[PDB]
Amino acid sequence: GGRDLPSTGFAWWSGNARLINLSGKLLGAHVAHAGLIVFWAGAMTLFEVAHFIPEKPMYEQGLILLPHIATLGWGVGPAGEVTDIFPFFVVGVLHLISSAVLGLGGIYHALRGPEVLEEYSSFFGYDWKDKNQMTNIIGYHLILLGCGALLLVFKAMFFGGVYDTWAPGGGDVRVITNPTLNPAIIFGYLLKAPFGGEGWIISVNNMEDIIGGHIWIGLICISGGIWHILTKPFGWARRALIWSGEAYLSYSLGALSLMGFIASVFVWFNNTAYPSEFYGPTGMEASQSQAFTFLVRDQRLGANIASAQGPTGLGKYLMRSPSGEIIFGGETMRFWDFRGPWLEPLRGPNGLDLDKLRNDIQPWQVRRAAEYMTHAPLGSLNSVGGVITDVNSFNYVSPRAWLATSHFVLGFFFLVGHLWHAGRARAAAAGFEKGIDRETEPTLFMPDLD
Amino acid sequence: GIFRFILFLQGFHNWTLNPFHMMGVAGILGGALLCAIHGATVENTLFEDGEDSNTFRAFEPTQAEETYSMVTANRFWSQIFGIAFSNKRWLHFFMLFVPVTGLWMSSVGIVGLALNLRAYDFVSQELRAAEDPEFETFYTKNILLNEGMRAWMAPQDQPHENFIFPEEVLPRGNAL
Amino acid sequence: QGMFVLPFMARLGVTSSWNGWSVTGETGLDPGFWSFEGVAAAHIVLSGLLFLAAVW
Amino acid sequence: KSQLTYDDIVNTGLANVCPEISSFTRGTIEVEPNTKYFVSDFCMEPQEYFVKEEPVNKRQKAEYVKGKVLTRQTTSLEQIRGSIAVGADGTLTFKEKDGIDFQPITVLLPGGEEVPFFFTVKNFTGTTEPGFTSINSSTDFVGDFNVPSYRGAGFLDPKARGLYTGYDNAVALPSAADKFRTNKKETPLGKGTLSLQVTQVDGSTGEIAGIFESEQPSDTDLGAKEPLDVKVRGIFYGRVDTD
Amino acid sequence: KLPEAYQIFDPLVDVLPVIPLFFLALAFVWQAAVGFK
Amino acid sequence: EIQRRVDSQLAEGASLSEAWSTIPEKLAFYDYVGNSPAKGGLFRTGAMNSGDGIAQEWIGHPIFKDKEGRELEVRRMPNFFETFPVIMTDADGVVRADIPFRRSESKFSVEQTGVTVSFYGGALDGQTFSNPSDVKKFARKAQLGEGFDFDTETFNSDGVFRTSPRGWF
Amino acid sequence: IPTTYSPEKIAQLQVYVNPIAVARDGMEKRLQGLIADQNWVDTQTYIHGPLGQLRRDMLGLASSLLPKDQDKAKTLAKEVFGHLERLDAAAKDRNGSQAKIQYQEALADFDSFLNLLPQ
Amino acid sequence: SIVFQIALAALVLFSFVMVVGVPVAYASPQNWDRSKPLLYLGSGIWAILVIVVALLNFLV
Amino acid sequence: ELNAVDAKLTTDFGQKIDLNNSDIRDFRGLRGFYPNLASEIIKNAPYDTVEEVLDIPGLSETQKSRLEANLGSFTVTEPSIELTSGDDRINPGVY
Ligand code: CLA
Ligand code: CLA
Ligand code: CLA
Ligand code: CLA
Ligand code: CLA
Ligand code: CLA
Ligand SMILES: CC1=C(/C=C/C(C)=C/C=C/C(C)=C/C=C/C=C(C)/C=C/C=C(C)/C=C/C2=C(C)CCCC2(C)C)C(C)(C)CCC1
Ligand SMILES: [Ca+2]
Ligand SMILES: [Ca+2]
Repeated sequence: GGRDLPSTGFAWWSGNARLINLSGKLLGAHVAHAGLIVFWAGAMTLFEVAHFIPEKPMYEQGLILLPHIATLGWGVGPAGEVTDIFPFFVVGVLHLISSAVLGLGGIYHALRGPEVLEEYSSFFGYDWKDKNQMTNIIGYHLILLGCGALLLVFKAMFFGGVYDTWAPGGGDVRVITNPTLNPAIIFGYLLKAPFGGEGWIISVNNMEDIIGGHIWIGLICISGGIWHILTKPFGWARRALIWSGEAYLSYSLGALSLMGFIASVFVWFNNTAYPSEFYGPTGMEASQSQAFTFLVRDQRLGANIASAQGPTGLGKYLMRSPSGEIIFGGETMRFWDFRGPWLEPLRGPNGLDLDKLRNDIQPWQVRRAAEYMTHAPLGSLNSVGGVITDVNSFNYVSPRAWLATSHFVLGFFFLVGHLWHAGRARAAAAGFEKGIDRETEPTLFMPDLD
Repeated sequence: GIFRFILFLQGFHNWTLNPFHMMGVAGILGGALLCAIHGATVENTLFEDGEDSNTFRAFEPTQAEETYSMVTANRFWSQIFGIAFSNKRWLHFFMLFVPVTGLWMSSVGIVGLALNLRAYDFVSQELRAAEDPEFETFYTKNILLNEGMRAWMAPQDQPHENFIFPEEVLPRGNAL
Repeated sequence: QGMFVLPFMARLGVTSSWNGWSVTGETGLDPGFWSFEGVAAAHIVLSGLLFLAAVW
Repeated sequence: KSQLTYDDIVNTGLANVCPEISSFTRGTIEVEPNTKYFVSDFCMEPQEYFVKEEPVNKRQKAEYVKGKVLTRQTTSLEQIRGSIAVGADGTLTFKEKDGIDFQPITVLLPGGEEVPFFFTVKNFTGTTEPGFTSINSSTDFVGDFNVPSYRGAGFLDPKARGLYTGYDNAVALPSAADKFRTNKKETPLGKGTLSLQVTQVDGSTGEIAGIFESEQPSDTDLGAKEPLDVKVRGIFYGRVDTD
Repeated sequence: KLPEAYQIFDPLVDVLPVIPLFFLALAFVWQAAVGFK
Repeated sequence: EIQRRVDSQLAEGASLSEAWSTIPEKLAFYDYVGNSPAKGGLFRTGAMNSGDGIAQEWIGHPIFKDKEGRELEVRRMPNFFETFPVIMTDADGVVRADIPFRRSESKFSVEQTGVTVSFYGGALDGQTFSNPSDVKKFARKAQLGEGFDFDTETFNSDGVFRTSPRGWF
Repeated sequence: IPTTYSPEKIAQLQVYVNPIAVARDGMEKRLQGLIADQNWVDTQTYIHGPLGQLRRDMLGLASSLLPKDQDKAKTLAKEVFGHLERLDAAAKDRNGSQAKIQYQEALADFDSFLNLLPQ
Repeated sequence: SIVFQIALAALVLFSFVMVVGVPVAYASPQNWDRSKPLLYLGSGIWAILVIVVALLNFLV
Repeated sequence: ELNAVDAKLTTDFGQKIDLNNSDIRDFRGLRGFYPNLASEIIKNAPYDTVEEVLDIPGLSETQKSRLEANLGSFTVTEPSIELTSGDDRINPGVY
């Protein structure tokens, strides 16, 4: 294929578009880029390990990868205390070396390997219009994805377990012996409203549900992989979809935008797959923690926190949710759907329980609430912690803030890319992506509007 | 420094409430809108004048013919938005007119503020709130915000005045 | 109170509001949609539809 | 709320419902002549709200009007602790001690007036007639309770006027600042009357349920206007510790 | 931090993660060498 | 200028009341912030009498004393401020009294510091006020400069200042 | 590797021995009756509340113990936690019999764990 | 213990020489006769160095 | 017209620590008071005279001595519910 504008029709700034029909070069680009991803995983892990002070919390040190490893149950014990630093190092080293291998392969295919693969092999050669081959590649990758989900399941069940922040006796790494395979729970998660108090799938709150849903995901992905290997797209799919490389790219871009938004919300709200031990409190958690901290302090001072009415007439410390549940008062009324391992022991069937509040509060809960209140996910861009009017002496931005902001931004720009490529794929399939033909300008053959 | 000037004008002059500033905002946002929409409309109604996917080199500065279809653009915007430009000359004069008039109107408002001739208050709502302690609007809330800004900002912003506002005279809500 | 059209609604049986009051001096009555407000809104919508038919 | 969990209870409105005892219940709770018994989890669930409208004519019957609650299922007192003492003659004295013993409630009346009031049972001491050697279906605790100001003295009105905080004048009108009567905020301690008709006693477990009717003033908005008369009818439940 | 045996390459791991930014820049270097064909 | 005239009167041997009574009401009226052209609003229309009202008479010059005899000066409202906190300073520029916004940690209020005001010249000549409500009212007046009795009924004046013909021109 | 109790090492154990003894006392007193009263909400609240540091404290007993007793104490604490988890499971499903079984299991393993306690 | 340090420094040096040489060798079709065996040898030696580093990790 | 709190600031309440109306932060100046003795005092209000603060039931000998030592700082005024309702003596919304 050509490597300039005259021979390709694409400028340098759209040079990767020149690869659309060079399957070998495209494969090289993909493999090298995968090498970039794995390289970042390894290098960032080693950086985080090197810059890790293991007696300080992870979320106080700007770490986003080490929490992922800790959640999987590696190198941590009860309450998230880092037992062994070596497994983090091993994850990083393995990713770095494998990235070397992937980069070598991507360079080979991009620079010297065969330009196209179709006259080399039918198995690896593909045509974008070859619907059966495209569904074959879908099938292979679906099988792989289901296998990866089952790898998560195997780690949680047979290889030491995963970190369970809801464990009795304290959050700890525990082995999940009874995943919920019950499809009612698993698929009723997908039907929950994406609004406050329901939290469509962000509300999954126990590792049994997570592991069981991953068993279901693995089975679904593998069976769909086989289904796509053994069939071709049906008539309705053929009549509804654009069948081109750019169209498939646009479809994947839409999917990725959806996943990016979901991940940003997930890290912002969920404290089960993102234990606060490693990611710090959620904003909801920190607000509730402040309310709890001052309930505890004022109660020790002698305030009768059940009957103390605030300035507006609502309870200063306790109040009712619009459905009647007893909740913390103040602005944190909006966060009454929050559930956390440190707060549920004080919750009764009706909400917060006066008897537990008056005699069941443990010193570790007070310490945890103070920590979470002071590590609220508020911070400046230059990493000054606290409310924006605070002064420069607290260097902290929550990992939840970093992850949520970054992935909302990436989700948005991938929605933009999906719009761009979907529109372009449609126009190119219909053949007017290069502009209006003067001879057959469609609007010239149309009746005037009025 | 400019940010300080901006917040100063909000707190002391209630500059957002000023109709001349609102016409300025309308002009600037409309100018940005016109820029974006015109650029996109032209780029997406281009004539097929070359063979490259790169449409940028299918234009020649000395060419006599339009490079994009005004008719198609007009039909598109008539059906999408209800109305559309049909005169190119009026379109470009409008692109000049909108932001320039916005700037001129905002300048008139600033001239007013030079003499403290502000659009600070709505007297009817002030009187009602003074006699009715349950009347609350976003306007009155903004008035409260301005009071807070002035009291907390003046001692540092105007050091030559030697403003000494003891902690107890500072307005503030509960718990904050 | 200088009420001109209200008596004409009340004459034919529309005597209650959405605010719970009724011109018979009663309160808490439920008129349904055919309150004073409902009748007025129906007339406004009718006016719009008639305008459109006139244009056509 | 029966005997569920919070997962079963959340977002249902059951959290705002006082428990009920049973149907086949006509027991009585024996009491000693001069000992006092703790009340464990006292609940009051209002169901009807009436505001005494004020005629402009004069001298004419005011006729309580039925209101509707604009605030949601946030209207119930619960987890209240108290005590019942048996007088020398046989009097039964119910004394509220603490708990979630207040809820702000806003009711809408026909005409568009919204009436916030501080529904409460605070410091309620109520008594029966003498000669009660038992708590039964005839036990009527009629008494008084305190009604604090709806808005506390830390509240600020839309012009940042308040009692122990805020301005004391209309600052937006510099030449007429001290002219407005609402420049002075007030928090009078209003008074209420309550009756607690016990209708159902399960002496085995000590739970008592019944009906209540309460009379109390509404919000004055820190003395901005005269309080209306609000009447609340509802039901109640509590456990009486026999031992 | 890094296990003790590895802390002589601590100032190397400090700069490793930023390399893919250099790859993105290198794309432009390569296109500039070929005259942005 | 007013202070200079009063000081000359005193330097002869006039008492406070006589010296301040030598001040013409016209000069005192010039010394009043409601007559500054930088106090109006773009849509506060009409005559300045439509604002504070028609001025009737000068109330005389207030002199604020706290419980300890310190003479206090009320800080005047600048042209910039639509509203301004009430602050009283003594001779060496130390805040000695104010009107607190929050009272639970109040230290310098008119109530705690025992500030009293006596008037010289004008309508209130020779009278002294110790009720903190009156003292606070007169301190708020003193923020605006010389105090004046106003007829607010004739124009149904609204209470917010207007600009002068100087400002409108 | 002293492999012998001494006056000063006992004081360093004591800082964790106190909360664990309090937890065992509570497990004998309150949690048993909570299970007996068929009170699942309070069973779960107790095991997640006052017990919400039991793992940390008993791994403090184990990790800071004798070279013979370190691994044994660790394993015993782990078995206690497993019984605690199965207790939580039997409470969430209102399994009174299984919960009583697990409570006896946790008590027996806790007593075995405190058995290898000097003094 | 110094042997591990030496091996890891050698591995970093060989990673640098591979990172330089590999793209040049893959993008010089004229000198592919003598750079393909050099690529094979270099990949083998790089893998050997990685294996040695891994073993000396547990040996040190 | 002063509302009611400013009228209290006219009294001895605005000059020293009122045992019936002062917030618990107001006791921090007295060494050894906040928070325990201060909370005990606020719990056992009202007091008709300053002297009955020494008659707090269950008081302690060191607390007795501290109260006697700081008797001078104390006053007793009528307990105004403006300052008292809602547990504002414990938390008046000031941090
Ligand atoms: C997997 C995702 C994906 C893939 C494979 C492609 C692939 C392609 N895109 Mg595309 N795109 C995407 C996502 C993707 N896109 C998203 C998310 C957007 C929204 C922004 C777009 C918007 C877009 C446009 C407008 C165009 C393409 C085009 C193309 C084609 C050529 C592009 C090229 O040569 O690169 C060249 C690379 C550059 C010129 C460098 C760009 C650098 C960016 C702008 C900034 C990088 C910021 C990054 C975060 C790092 C910050 C650095 C900081 C430290 C300073 C190509 C097939 C072109 C096309 O349509 O072909 C027919 C084209 O016109 N895309
Ligand atoms: C992930 C990023 C990425 C990847 C994988 C690719 C990949 C590719 N691009 Mg491309 N491109 C990119 C970003 C990327 N691009 C950006 C951001 C721009 C805008 C500036 C472009 C603009 C562009 C244009 C205009 C063209 C391409 C083309 C190509 C293809 C041919 C490569 C070539 O011959 O050049 C040769 C370059 C060299 C020989 C220099 C050395 C390159 C090597 C790989 C450097 C590796 C260094 C590494 C550290 C060494 C480690 C080795 C090992 C030990 C691990 C190829 C598959 C061409 C094409 O489409 O072919 C038909 C083409 O004409 N691109
Ligand atoms: C998805 C990634 C991918 C894909 C689709 C391909 C595809 C292809 N490669 Mg390539 N390659 C890759 C990555 C990839 N490669 C990487 C990372 C490297 C660096 C090591 C290479 C280095 C390479 C060289 C040097 C050559 C190719 C060649 C080829 C072509 C012939 C394949 C063949 O029949 O040989 C046989 C395939 C097998 C015997 C199957 C072995 C499968 C692997 C090696 C075992 C591991 C399987 C693993 C468990 C599955 C999951 C992987 C795991 C990481 C998750 C073919 C189109 C050849 C070519 O182009 O012909 C002229 C060629 O000479 N590749
Ligand atoms: C990445 C994975 C992947 C990809 C790319 C595909 C791609 C495809 N599949 Mg599929 N499939 C998969 C995984 C995948 N599959 C798995 C894991 C299974 C096993 C369950 C299946 C089982 C399956 C079947 C039975 C069929 C396909 C078919 C198809 C083809 C057309 C279907 C279509 O238009 O999609 C889009 C879907 C629609 C247009 C229907 C509308 C669905 C609703 C109305 C949209 C609402 C979504 C909502 C907004 C999102 C909320 C999330 C949640 C709450 C629901 C297409 C090429 C069809 C085919 O042609 O087979 C050869 C077909 O019959 N697949
Ligand atoms: C279904 C349609 C409908 C309905 C249910 C109503 C209902 C109502 N209208 Mg309304 N209106 C309508 C359509 C409708 N309107 C239309 C299309 C117009 C525009 C012309 C109006 C304009 C209108 C006005 C201006 C007013 C109303 C008013 C009212 C309210 C009282 C009406 C009244 O007093 O009757 C009076 C009707 C008559 C007395 C009819 C007289 C017809 C004469 C006597 C017959 C003519 C001779 C005959 C044909 C020959 C002999 C035949 C015989 C032998 C059979 C009432 C709620 C009043 C109101 O309350 O305001 C909110 C009001 O003032 N309407
Ligand atoms: C520069 C000339 C000038 C000046 C300085 C004044 C000044 C004054 N006049 Mg006056 N007057 C004038 C000309 C002037 N007048 C003219 C030409 C007439 C004949 C109509 C009058 C008739 C008049 C009357 C009847 C009265 C006055 C009064 C007054 C006094 C009150 C001022 C006031 O509130 O106005 C208010 C000013 C505003 C509210 C500003 C209005 C700004 C408008 C809305 C701008 C329009 C925006 C525009 C549409 C934007 C264009 C859009 C863009 C696309 C181009 C004041 C001293 C009053 C008085 O007190 O008399 C004793 C009074 O009763 N005047
Ligand atoms: C002056 C005078 C007179 C006269 C009067 C008249 C004649 C008038 C009138 C009047 C009128 C005659 C009025 C009216 C009106 C109206 C209205 C007010 C309307 C409306 C409407 C609407 C709003 C609609 C809308 C719509 C549309 C448009 C379409 C679609 C549908 C809708 C609904 C949306 C007389 C003689 C008596 C005498 C005295 C004086
Ligand atoms: Ca380093
Ligand atoms: Ca205080």
